[PDB]
Amino acid sequence: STNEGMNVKKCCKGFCIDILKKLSRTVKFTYDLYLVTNGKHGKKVNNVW
Amino acid sequence: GRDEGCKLVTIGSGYIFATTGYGIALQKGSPWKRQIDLALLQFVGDGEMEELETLWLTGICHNEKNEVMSSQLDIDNMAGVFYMLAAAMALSLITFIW
Amino acid sequence: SFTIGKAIWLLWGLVFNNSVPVQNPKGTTSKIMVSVWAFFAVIFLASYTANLAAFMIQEEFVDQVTGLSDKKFQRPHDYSPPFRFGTVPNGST
Amino acid sequence: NGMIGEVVYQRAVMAVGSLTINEERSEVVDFSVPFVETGISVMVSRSNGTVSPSAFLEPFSASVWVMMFVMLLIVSAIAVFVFEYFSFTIGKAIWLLWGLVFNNSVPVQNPKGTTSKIMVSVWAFFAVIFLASYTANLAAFMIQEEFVDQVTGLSDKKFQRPHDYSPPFRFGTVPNGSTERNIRNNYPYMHQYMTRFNQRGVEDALVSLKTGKLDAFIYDAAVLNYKAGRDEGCKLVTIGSGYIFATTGYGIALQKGSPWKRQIDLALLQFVGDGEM
Amino acid sequence: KEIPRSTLDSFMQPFQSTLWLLVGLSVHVVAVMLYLLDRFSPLTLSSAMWFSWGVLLNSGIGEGAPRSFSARILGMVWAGFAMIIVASYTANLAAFLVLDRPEERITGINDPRLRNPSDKFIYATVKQSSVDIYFRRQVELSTMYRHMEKHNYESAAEAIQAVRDNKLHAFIWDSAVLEFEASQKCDLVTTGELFFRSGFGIGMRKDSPWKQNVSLSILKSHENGFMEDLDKTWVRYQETLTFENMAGVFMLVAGGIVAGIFLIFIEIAYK
Ligand SMILES: *[C@@H]1O[C@H](CO)[C@@H](O)[C@H](O)[C@H]1NC(C)=O
Ligand SMILES: *[C@@H]1O[C@H](CO)[C@@H](O)[C@H](O)[C@H]1NC(C)=O
Ligand SMILES: *[C@@H]1O[C@H](CO)[C@@H](O)[C@H](O)[C@H]1NC(C)=O
Repeated sequence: STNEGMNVKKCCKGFCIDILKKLSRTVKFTYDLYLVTNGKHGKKVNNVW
Repeated sequence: GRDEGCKLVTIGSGYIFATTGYGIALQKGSPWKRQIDLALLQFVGDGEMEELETLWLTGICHNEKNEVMSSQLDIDNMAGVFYMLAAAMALSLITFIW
Repeated sequence: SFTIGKAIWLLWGLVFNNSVPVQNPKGTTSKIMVSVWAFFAVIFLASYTANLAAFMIQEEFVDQVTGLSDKKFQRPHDYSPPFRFGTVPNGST
Repeated sequence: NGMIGEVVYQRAVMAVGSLTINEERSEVVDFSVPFVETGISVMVSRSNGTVSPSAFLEPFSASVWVMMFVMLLIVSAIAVFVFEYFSFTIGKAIWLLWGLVFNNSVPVQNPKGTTSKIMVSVWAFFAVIFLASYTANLAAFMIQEEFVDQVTGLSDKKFQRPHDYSPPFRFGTVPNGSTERNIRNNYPYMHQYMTRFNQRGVEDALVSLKTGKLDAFIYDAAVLNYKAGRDEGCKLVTIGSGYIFATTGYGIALQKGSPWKRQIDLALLQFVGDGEM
Repeated sequence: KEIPRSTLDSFMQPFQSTLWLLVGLSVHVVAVMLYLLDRFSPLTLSSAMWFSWGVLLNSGIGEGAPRSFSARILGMVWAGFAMIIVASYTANLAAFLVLDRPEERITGINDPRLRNPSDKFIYATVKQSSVDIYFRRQVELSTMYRHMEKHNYESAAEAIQAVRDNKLHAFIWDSAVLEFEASQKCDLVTTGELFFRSGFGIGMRKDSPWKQNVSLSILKSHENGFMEDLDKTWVRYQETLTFENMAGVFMLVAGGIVAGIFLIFIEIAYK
């Protein structure tokens, strides 16, 4: 019923995590990693992604 | 590859499908396109991507194992021998009428 | 004394040697030809059993559906079990 | 002489390459920690051979044959019971029942009372599945394949004298090598029968093994493992895995009292302690 | 990797129930139609049944031959039928008991089901071992560290009894000790891939007069075969049968013998 929540810190490993870490080794950018809370990958629901 | 028992197997190797890939989506107008593309080609160009694929892809269930799946039974073989048997019944009828 | 046309039944019952009591061949040449035929049948049996064993060893695997354009992908009433397949919701697929 | 002469007379600091470990080197110099498990081994002719089907005890094990004799006695007793009703199947019932296992006996008289026919049917189905199991055991005999070593190890009775056994053979090592001192400190007669059977080059010794100019050869284990891992012809699966052999390692020789020794030992244990070795 | 194979050989009853009923109904229909063909000729029923069982049976029996002007064609078809059945059955039973060998093992440390573990593959080690330090140093082994730290044991014999009771599914340990346990307990088999080839020596103090001569004495023990003698004392010193398969076959054979004897009592009581 409400839209208030918390930002839980969670660990991330895997293939794309290694891709991101090696790109940070090469391109030298600091990642700002978080998860999606809107939902799934993406779909244009009535001209709204 | 992590299928316990090697039961669930895909159809071949993806022949009759969309045949696409994965990439990194950026905003329309980002200046980081070319450097990230050259870095991805560098990761392809040295096998470091292949090292990560070796690390992060299981490969135990190989393609078309010759395991215990032969259940000591065929149905079609004695079915065709029964078709030959029905032909033998027909030839017996032909030799019996004359 | 009756192995004129009955020799075919004798021969293709002794291709397999399935205990077919036929006759006593008093002719020596007939016994020699039966011996050669029996040795031929033994090596043919060994070759056929080896062929069956190697065909078990050469183990291929057919598939139920080998295409996205399959006729099974038109209607599951086309065959007697109606098979089932879905996708993920709200997905690109 | 060689690297030992260079280190002892101090025209060099250390030797990096492949180097055995024995008493006289530890007398004159100091080894490092060993980094690789490298003993010695023997490369022999080791031809194809056969699969050796000497004896089989899997289907019957000299005790199903008891069941054969028991059911022969049972069939003979019921043949006497058939003869009570009604014809030489009293003592001939054994030859009748066990001659039809291999389905080529002379056709003996059989009664019309169906009793002998039923028990011949049961015994015959048992013989059919027994021959099926026998052919299956012969088919599963193909699964294992190993030609055994003619020489078990360095303590072989062949190594006492090649004239003691019917084929004479031959074996060598390297001239002016450490294996000479490794053998002569333990087996002088080995060297006395080996001295006529010397050679020059390790690959030359391999060619002499392939072309039949040499029967056996004694060298380091991992070097012959590498030679088996590069062999053309693939007729070389060596004697065991270093069971009855010197079983040493490779080290780095330093001066007696060099300050580098502890650091080199820690560096080698770091190189093993991360999988980089 | 110790699970018995072919405990009953799947002859008729562990196999699916077609072939006995199929061959029985087949020989029944064949015997009926050949006896009816013998009636319409262009102990006769007993002779036809005996001929059917003998052609289906392939051993050798002193039987006669009925009037078979067209029945010998059906008999030779039945003969080829019977031999292709028994040949197919012998061939696929043999070829099934050849290829009855899965991969039940792990094949070394490079197992992604152990890199990405689960609640099934329970692998652990001795609590506070140097194996734990060796896996704690390396950068990509912390997941196996997290898996093993839940179920580490105090001594190795505890793990031996646990995997003997199948409470463990894998156990990282030194090679020759597990080879010795394989020699002791035959229900314990190691894996093939050898990783981290290490050395076992003597724990020593700092700079001491026993630093040099003890190493010299170990080298003296290696130059002779005294270590080989110690291997002979402890390392080398190790420790279709048709009796689980064809035992019930023989029991059904003896039951058929008794039932056939009783049926022959009934037959002599009638005839
Ligand atoms: C999928 O899309 C619909 C569109 O209304 C949305 O309501 C739903 O929450 C989404 N989630 C599912 C079921 O995948
Ligand atoms: C070993 O070295 C000596 C040095 O004089 C040499 O003459 C000889 O040919 C070499 N071969 C042997 C005996 O190993
Ligand atoms: C070690 O061995 C040497 C002989 O090689 C001997 O003189 C010495 O007493 C031994 N121990 C010491 C005190 O170094």
